[PDB]
Amino acid sequence: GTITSQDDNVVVGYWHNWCDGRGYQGGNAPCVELKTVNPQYNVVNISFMKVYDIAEGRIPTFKLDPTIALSEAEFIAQIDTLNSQGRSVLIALGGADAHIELTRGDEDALAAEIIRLTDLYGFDGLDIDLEQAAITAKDNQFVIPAALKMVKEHYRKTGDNFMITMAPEFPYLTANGAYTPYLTELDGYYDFINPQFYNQGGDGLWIEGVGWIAQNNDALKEEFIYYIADSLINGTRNYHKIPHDKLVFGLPSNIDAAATGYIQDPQDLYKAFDRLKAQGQPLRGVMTWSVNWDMGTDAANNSYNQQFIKDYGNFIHNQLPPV
Ligand SMILES: [Ca+2]
Ligand code: NA
Repeated sequence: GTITSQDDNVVVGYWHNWCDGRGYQGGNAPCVELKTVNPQYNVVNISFMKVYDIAEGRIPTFKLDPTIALSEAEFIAQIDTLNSQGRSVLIALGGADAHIELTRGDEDALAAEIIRLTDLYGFDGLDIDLEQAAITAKDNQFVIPAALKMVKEHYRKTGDNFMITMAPEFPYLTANGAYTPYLTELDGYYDFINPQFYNQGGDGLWIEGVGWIAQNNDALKEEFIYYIADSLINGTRNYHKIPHDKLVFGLPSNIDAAATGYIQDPQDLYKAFDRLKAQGQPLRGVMTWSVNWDMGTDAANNSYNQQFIKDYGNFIHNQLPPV
């Protein structure tokens, strides 16, 4: 269809193209139809575009998992509903064991497949979410940016903003870290970055007056959020700069969705976000792995009962728009 783009604040949630994933604390994440996803997720990321079978070759694609029991046509129409509600639906390129190892030249074909998928299913953009091994694999750092420049240009002809987002793990965002080529090559092209502030154990940063602030330290959660974001939006403390109106804070829905990084007390985030707002640099929103985890069960089959979006949806949607 057309591109449904986002000009305001966002709550981003990832969508599993599989059923009954097992959690880090023994819980379960079911497959769900798009239509069931909470409306306050105004960007939903279909996970994942990848290589399904090497017989098909090196270029990744998307195949709707049949175990979900949703026809390709129904799926397409659910996308159309989300668009009529003004919500976006992106394709997330990558994930674990995606086998994305592209060679120079591949960008033509990759641009072409992204466009095809976009016209077929009515996606509005694409999220780069490479696994660790894919970040610096073969020519990925050249090919993927180059393809997406061509996709962005294609949709400009007809006045559309094909969204481009990224979900780097945060330690790769140091100055001249492994993700810097993706950022630099696509500066001017990307809508916003939603880094993963989870699954990195005791990585973090040092702050004079406070000390060592780790991503897995609940006692210091308020400071972690504030200082890491402050560092990114200002380009200080040896972090590569991401403007504040283009930074989205990525988090786990609950303790089953990631091993570390879950926020026990939402007030830590609320406060940090107000320090950032009051210094004249409000963030663009939050992100979560994942909607399926927000709608899932712990290891005794109690429902997580949409706790993440309960904690953050109104907070974020009732903030003033970005400039
Ligand atoms: Ca922390
Ligand atoms: Na669309």
